[PDB]
Amino acid sequence: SDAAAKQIKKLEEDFDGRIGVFAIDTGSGNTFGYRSDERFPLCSSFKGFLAAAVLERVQQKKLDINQKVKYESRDLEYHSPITTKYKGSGMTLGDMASAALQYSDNGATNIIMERFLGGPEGMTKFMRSIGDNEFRLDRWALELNTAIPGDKRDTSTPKAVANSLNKLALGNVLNAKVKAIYQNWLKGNTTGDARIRASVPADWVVGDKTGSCGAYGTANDYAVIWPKNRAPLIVSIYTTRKSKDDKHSDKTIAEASRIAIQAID
Ligand SMILES: *C(=O)[C@@H]([C@@H]1NC(C(=O)[O-])=C(SC2Cn3cnc[n+]3C2)[C@@H]1C)[C@@H](C)O
Ligand SMILES: [Cl-]
Repeated sequence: SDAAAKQIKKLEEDFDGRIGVFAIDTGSGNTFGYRSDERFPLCSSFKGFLAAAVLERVQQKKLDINQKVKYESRDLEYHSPITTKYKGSGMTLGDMASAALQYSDNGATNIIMERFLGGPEGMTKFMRSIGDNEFRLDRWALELNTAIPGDKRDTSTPKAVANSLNKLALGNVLNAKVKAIYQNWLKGNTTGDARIRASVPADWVVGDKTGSCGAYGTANDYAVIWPKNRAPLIVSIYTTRKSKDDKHSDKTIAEASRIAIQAID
């Protein structure tokens, strides 16, 4: 079968947009990229890094994983499936951060950015602190999802996402028990079954976080993959289209992931 360079180019032509890819075989250090340094909108995918930042703070004894977070007076954001359920009782910080990741919960994300992580600019400073110079969060969860062509707000690159996921999930930034907790959160993500997970054999373990801006066909997924009997892989796939009414494509993301996994092997 064809080199990845040919398959990814034809896929991108079919998709009528742009596809950005970076994948890492962590057992060799081999990498595959296409548009890997190009900015793409994060959409909700930054929430998986917000969850990791909460766990970094817990490891440092800067937050309590079990502190109760109450929000009985909040007007909860659209797409807050878990915080909606707990509005009367509150949630622990850890459970709220888990929901920000696994359900893309907007209320969980914005409450944690308002109270603990210093807003979009605080989230951005956390990413700088771990050596990610590309990520930028300019707006709040939900608010950020405009995906306008040419707009640099709320972007990163496929490579910086992959490198940051590697750092956060595989033992660089998260050093204590919180590393396994973060891996568990990623593994239980609920929104990615049609994306990178669809490209991976079922007897490999995967954790991921998605994003779907809902405009300009813009959507993404990143994943840590634990194959049987080999070191982890990291896969980061980001997409855009040029007309506001274009829809995103799960099958394009899964395909780009298949191509990337073949390339790094
Ligand atoms: C984040 O990108 C988005 C929210 N997060 C997710 C998600 O990652 O599943 C949903 S996107 C929704 C529309 N769509 C297309 N394919 C899958 N999905 C799920 C919500 C809305 C922003 C708006 O917070
Ligand atoms: Cl969002």
